[PDB]
Order: sequence, then C-alpha cells, then structure tokens
Amino acid sequence: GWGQGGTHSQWNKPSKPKTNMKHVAGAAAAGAVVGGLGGYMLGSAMSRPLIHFGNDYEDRYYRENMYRYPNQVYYRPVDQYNNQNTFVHDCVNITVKQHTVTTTTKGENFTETDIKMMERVVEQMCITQYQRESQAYY
Amino acid sequence: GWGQGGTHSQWNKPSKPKTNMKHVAGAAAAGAVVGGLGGYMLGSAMSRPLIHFGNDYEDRYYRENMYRYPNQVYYRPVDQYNNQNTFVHDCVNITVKQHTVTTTTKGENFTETDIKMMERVVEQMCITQYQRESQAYY
Amino acid sequence: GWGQGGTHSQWNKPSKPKTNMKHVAGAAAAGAVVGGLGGYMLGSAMSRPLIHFGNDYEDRYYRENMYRYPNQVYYRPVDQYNNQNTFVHDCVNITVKQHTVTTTTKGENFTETDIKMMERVVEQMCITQYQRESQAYY
Amino acid sequence: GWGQGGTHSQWNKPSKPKTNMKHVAGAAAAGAVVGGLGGYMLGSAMSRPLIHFGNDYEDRYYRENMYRYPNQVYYRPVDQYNNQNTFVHDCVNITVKQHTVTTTTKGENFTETDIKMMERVVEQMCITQYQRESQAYY
Amino acid sequence: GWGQGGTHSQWNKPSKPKTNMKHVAGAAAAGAVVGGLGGYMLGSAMSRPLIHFGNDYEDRYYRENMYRYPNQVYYRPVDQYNNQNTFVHDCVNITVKQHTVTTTTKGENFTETDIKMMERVVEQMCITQYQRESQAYY
Ligand SMILES: *[C@@H]1O[C@H](CO)[C@@H](O)[C@H](O)[C@H]1NC(C)=O
Ligand SMILES: *[C@@H]1O[C@H](CO)[C@@H](O)[C@H](O)[C@H]1NC(C)=O
Ligand SMILES: *[C@@H]1O[C@H](CO)[C@@H](O)[C@H](O)[C@H]1NC(C)=O
Ligand SMILES: *[C@@H]1O[C@H](CO)[C@@H](O)[C@H](O)[C@H]1NC(C)=O
Ligand SMILES: *[C@@H]1O[C@H](CO)[C@@H](O)[C@H](O)[C@H]1NC(C)=O
Ligand SMILES: *[C@@H]1O[C@H](CO)[C@@H](O)[C@H](O)[C@H]1NC(C)=O
Ligand SMILES: *[C@@H]1O[C@H](CO)[C@@H](O)[C@H](O)[C@H]1NC(C)=O
Ligand SMILES: *[C@@H]1O[C@H](CO)[C@@H](O)[C@H](O)[C@H]1NC(C)=O
Ligand SMILES: *[C@@H]1O[C@H](CO)[C@@H](O)[C@H](O)[C@H]1NC(C)=O
Ligand SMILES: *[C@@H]1O[C@H](CO)[C@@H](O)[C@H](O)[C@H]1NC(C)=O
Repeated sequence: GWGQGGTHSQWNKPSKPKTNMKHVAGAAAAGAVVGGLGGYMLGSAMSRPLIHFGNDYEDRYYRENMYRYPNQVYYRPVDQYNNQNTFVHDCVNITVKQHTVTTTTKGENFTETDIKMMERVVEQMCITQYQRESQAYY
Repeated sequence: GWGQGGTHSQWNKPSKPKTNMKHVAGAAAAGAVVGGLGGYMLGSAMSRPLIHFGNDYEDRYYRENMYRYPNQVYYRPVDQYNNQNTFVHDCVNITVKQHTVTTTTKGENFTETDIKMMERVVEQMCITQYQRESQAYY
Repeated sequence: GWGQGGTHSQWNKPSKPKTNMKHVAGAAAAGAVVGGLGGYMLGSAMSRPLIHFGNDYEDRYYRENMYRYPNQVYYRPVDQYNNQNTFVHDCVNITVKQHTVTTTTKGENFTETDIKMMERVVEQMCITQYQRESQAYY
Repeated sequence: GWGQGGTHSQWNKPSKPKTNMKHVAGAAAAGAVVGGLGGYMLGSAMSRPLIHFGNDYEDRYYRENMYRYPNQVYYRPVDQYNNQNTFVHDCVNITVKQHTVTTTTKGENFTETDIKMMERVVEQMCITQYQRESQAYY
Repeated sequence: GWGQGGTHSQWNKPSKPKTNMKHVAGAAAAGAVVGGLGGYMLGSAMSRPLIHFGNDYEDRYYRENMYRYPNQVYYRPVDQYNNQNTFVHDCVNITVKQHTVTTTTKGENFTETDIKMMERVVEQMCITQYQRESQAYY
C-alpha cells in the first residue's frame, strides 16, 4: 500500500517572457524548446524510443529468456549525401545604381550630355516596423 | 507502505524575463531550452531513449537470462556527407552606386558632360523598429 | 514505511531577468538552457538515455544473468563529413560608392566634366531601435 | 521507517539579474546554463545517461551475474571531419568610397574636371538603440 | 528509523546581480553557469553519467558477480578533425575612403581637377546605446 506523489514538472516553464529581437536562426528563443528526443536531426536511428507523461508500472518476471541483440541500432550509412537546409533571403540583391558607358572614337566638334536626375527615388524599403499606439513620421 | 513525495521540478523556470536583443544564432535566449535529449543533432543513434515525466516503478526478477549486446549502438558511418544548415541573408548585397566609364580615342574639340544627381534617393532602409506608445521623426 | 520528500528542483531558475544585449551566437543568455542531454551535438551516440522527472523505484533480483556488452556504444565513424552550421548575414556587402574611370587617348582641345552629386542619399540604414514611450528625432 | 527530506536545489538560481551587454558569443550570461549533460558537444558518446529530478530507490540483489563490458563506450572515430559552427555577420563589408581612375595619354590643351559631392550621404547606420521613456536627437 | 534533512543547495545563487559589460566571449557572467557535466565539450565520452536532484537510496547485495570492464570508456579517436566554433563579426571591414589614381603620359597644356567633397557623410555608426529615461543629443 505505497504511494508516489503526482509529478507536475515542466521542461521549460517561462512566465510572461517579454522579448524583442530581430533574427532567430538555428536557435531557441521566447521560451521555446527545440525538440524533445527530436528537433533538427537529419540522420538518426533510435531503437525503442518511448515518451509517456503518464505513470509507469512494470512487474517483469524474465526466466531463461535469450535476448540476442535487443534494441540494436546498426547505424552504418554509406555515401549519405542529404541536404535539409533553411534558406531565407530578405531584401537581397537590392541595387540603386546609375551607370554610364562612353565609347567615342575620333569624335570631332561634338557635345556629350549625360544627365541622370535621381530625386526621391526610394523613400522607404524593408521597413519592418511594429506599431502599438505609436506614431511614425517620414 | 512507503511514500515518495511528488516532484515539481523545472529544467528551466524563468519568471518574467524581459529581454532586448538583435540576433539569436545557434544559441538559447529568453528562457528557451535547445533540446531535451535532442536539439540540433545531425548524426545521432540512441538505443532505448526514454522520457517519462510520470512516476516509475520497476519490480524485476531476472533469472538465467542471456542478454547478448542489449541496447547496442553500432555507430559506424562511412563517407557521411550531410548538410543541415540555417542561412539567413537580410539586407545583403545592397548597393547605392554611381559609376561612369569613359573611353575616348583622339577626341578633338569635344565637350564631355557627366552629371548624376543623387538627392533623397534612399531615406530609410532595413529599419527594424519596434514602437510602443512612442514617436519617431525622420 | 519509509518516506522520501518531494523534490522541487530547477536546473535554471532565474527570477525577473532584465537584460539588454545585441548578439547571442552559440551561447546562452536571458536564463536559457542549451540542452538537457542535448543541445548542439552533431555526432552523438547514446545507449539507454533516460530522463524522468517522476520518482523512481527499482526492486531488482538478478540471478545467473549473462549480460554481454549491455548498453554498448560502438562509436566508430569513418570519413564523417557533416555540416550543421548557422549563418546570419545582416547588412552585409553594403556599398555606397561613386566610381569614375577615365581613359583618354590623344585628346586635343577637349573638356571633361564628371559631376556626381550625392546629397541625402541614405538617411537611415540597419536601425534596430526598440522604443517604449520614447522619442527619436532624425 | 526512515525519512529523507525533500530536495529544493537549483543548479542556477539568479534573482533579479539586471544586465546590459552587447555580444554573448560561445558563453553564458544573464543567469543561463549552457547544457546539463549537454550543450555544445559536437562529438559525444554516452552510455546510460540518466537525469531524474525525482527521488531514486534501488533494492538490488545480484547473484552470480556475469556482466561483460556493461555501459561500454567504444569511442573510436576515424577521419571525423565535422563542422557545427555559428556565423554572425552584422554590418560587415560596409564601404563608403569615392574612387577615381585617370589614364590620359598625350593629352593636349584639355581640361579634366572630377567633382564628387558627398553630403549627408549616410546619417545613421547600425544604430542598435534600446529606448524606454527616453529621447534621442540626431 | 533514521532521517536525512532536506537539501536546499544551489551551485550558483546570485541575488540581484546588476552588471554592465560589452562582450562575453567564451566565458560566464551575470550569474550564469557554463554546463553541469557539460558546456562546450567538443569531444567527450562519458559512461553512466547520472544527474538526479532527488534523494538516492541504494540497498545492494552483490554476490559472486563477475564485472568485466564495467562503465569502460574506450576513448581512442584517430584523425579527429572537428570544428565547433562561434564567429561574431560586428562592424567589420568598414571603410570610408576617397581614392584617386592619376596616370598621365606626355600631358601638354592640360589642367587636372580632382575635387571630392566629403561632408556629414556618416553621422553615426555602430551606436549600441541603451536608454532608460535618458537623453542623447547628436
Ligand atoms: C543575387 O542573389 C543570389 C542569392 O539570392 C546570389 O547568389 C547572386 O550572386 C546575386 N546575383 C547578382 C547580385 O547579380
Ligand atoms: C569643326 O571643325 C572644323 C575644323 O576643320 C571647322 O571647320 C568647323 O567650323 C568646326 N565646326 C564648328 C561648328 O565649329
Ligand atoms: C550576392 O550575395 C551572395 C550571397 O547572398 C554572395 O555570395 C554574392 O557574392 C553576392 N554577389 C554580388 C555582390 O554581386
Ligand atoms: C577644331 O579644331 C580645328 C583645328 O584645326 C579648328 O579649325 C576648329 O576651329 C576647331 N573647332 C572649334 C569649334 O573651334
Ligand atoms: C558578398 O557577401 C558574401 C557573403 O554574404 C561574400 O562572401 C562576398 O565576398 C561578397 N561579395 C562582394 C562584396 O562582392
Ligand atoms: C584646337 O587646337 C588647334 C591647334 O592646331 C587650333 O587650331 C584650334 O583653334 C583649337 N581649338 C580651339 C577651340 O581653340
Ligand atoms: C565580404 O565579406 C566576406 C565575409 O562576409 C569576406 O570574406 C569577403 O572578403 C568580403 N569581400 C569584400 C570585402 O570584397
Ligand atoms: C592648342 O595647342 C596648339 C599648339 O600648337 C595651339 O595652336 C592652340 O591654340 C591650342 N588651343 C587653344 C584652345 O589654345
Ligand atoms: C573582410 O572581412 C573578412 C572577415 O569578415 C576578412 O577575412 C577579409 O580580409 C576582409 N576583406 C577586405 C577587408 O577586403
Ligand atoms: C600649348 O603649348 C604650345 C607650345 O608649342 C603653345 O603654342 C600653345 O599656345 C599652348 N596652349 C595654350 C592654351 O597656351
């Protein structure tokens, strides 16, 4: 007539996490867990992987049992070329340019005029602005 | 008639984490856990991996049992070429340029004019601004 | 009729962590745990990895049991070429340039004019500003 | 009828950590733990790794048991070339330049004018400013 | 009918750590623990690694048990070339330059003018400023 108390356990219990950031790449933030017996595991081999939050009871009576390589993980990869990549390209290859090429041969009595006005061409770009009861003036 | 008290345990219990940052790359922040028996594990091999928050009871009676290599991890990778990468490119390859190429051969009595006005061309770019009851004037 | 008191234990218990930072790369900050039996483990091999927050009871009676290499970790990698990398490129390759190339051959009585006005071209860039009841004037 | 008192233990218990910093690279800060039996462990091999916050009870009666290499870690890596790196590039390769190349051959009676005005071209860049009831004037 | 008092122990218990710093590289600061049986351990091999905050009870009766190399760590790495590095590049390769190249051959009666105005070109850069009820005037 024994007794085990109930378990109220948290692998991650953050209370009121107020966080301001920009980039979360390959990481964990704002009270987040990257995988329980998992996550970013490109090549894995797990024998008898068990997750049970409930109570566990075992009454085992093993007699003259021949266990030959139980839960064996024969991890023998050959020439494994696997790609599991995350690519994020934001505001990449942005060009604001004015280019002029001049190639004049034996030019006599000639006038060359190259005017490239560039005014108010881009006012805003990639403005990741979060507003809450706020004001922004540009 | 024994008794084990209940377990109220937290691997990470941050209370009210107020944090300001910019980049979280390959790390942990703001009360976050990178993996419980996991995370970023490209090549792994785990035999009998068990996670159970509940109470555990075991009553084992093993007699004359032949256990030959139980829970064996034969980790023998050969020529493993695996890629699990996180790429973040933000505001990369940004160019604001004015380029002029002049190639004049035996130019007689000629006038060359190259005017490239560049005014108010980019006012804002990559402005990651978080506003809460605030004001910004540009 | 024995008794074990309940366990209220925290691997990390930070209370009210107020933190200001910029970059968290490959590290831990703001009360964060990088992995419990895990994290950033590119090549790993764990036999019988067990995590249980609950109470543990074991009543083992092993008699004449032949355990040949139990929980054996045969970690024999050959030519393992694995990449699990985090890449963050923010405001990289930013160029604000005015370039002029002049190549004149036997130029007689000629006028060369190269004007590149550059005014108010970029007012703000990569402004990671967090505002709370604040004001910014540019 | 014995008794063990409950354990209330913290591997890291920082109370009200108020911290201001810039870079946390490959380190620990703001009351953070880098791994419990883990963290940044590129090549690892652990046999029977166990974490249990709850109470542990063991009643073992082993008789005539042949344990041949139990929990053996055969850590024999050959030619292991693994990369688990964190790369953070912020405001890298920033160039503000005015370049002029002049190549004149036998130039007679010629005027060369190279004007590159550069005014108010970049007002702010990489301004990582955290504001709380504050004012900034540029 | 014995009794063991409860353990309230902290590996690190900093109360109200108020800290101001700039760089935390490969270190520990602000009441942070770099790893419990872990941290930054690129090549490791641990047999039976156990962490349990709860109370431990062991009643072992071992008789005529043959333990051949129990918990053996055969740590024999060969040609291990592993890289787990943290790279942080902030405000690197910043160039503000005005360059002029002059190559004139047998130039007769010619005027060369090279004007590169550079005014208010960069007002702020890499300003990591934390403000709390404060004022900054530029
Ligand atoms: C455009 O961007 C891609 C990646 O998004 C890059 O690989 C390439 O070199 C760029 N091309 C240009 C700038 O012409
Ligand atoms: C061009 O050059 C020739 C030189 O032989 C001259 O006769 C002519 O007047 C020139 N053109 C002008 C518009 O002056
Ligand atoms: C453009 O960016 C890519 C990566 O995003 C870089 O590899 C490449 O060299 C860049 N090309 C340019 C600047 O022309
Ligand atoms: C160009 O040069 C020739 C020199 O022979 C001259 O006759 C002519 O007047 C010139 N052109 C002008 C517009 O002066
Ligand atoms: C552009 O950036 C990439 C990385 O983002 C770098 O490898 C390359 O050399 C750069 N190219 C330029 C500056 O032309
Ligand atoms: C150009 O040079 C020649 C020299 O022979 C001269 O005759 C001519 O007047 C020149 N051009 C001008 C516009 O002066
Ligand atoms: C651009 O930056 C990369 C790394 O981000 C560096 O390796 C390269 O040499 C740089 N290229 C330039 C400055 O042209
Ligand atoms: C150019 O030089 C020649 C010298 O022979 C001269 O005749 C001519 O007047 C010059 N050009 C000017 C505009 O003075
Ligand atoms: C640019 O920076 C990289 C590292 O970020 C450095 O290795 C390289 O020499 C630099 N290139 C330049 C200054 O051209
Ligand atoms: C250029 O030099 C020659 C010398 O022979 C001269 O005749 C000519 O007047 C010169 N040019 C000017 C504009 O003085």
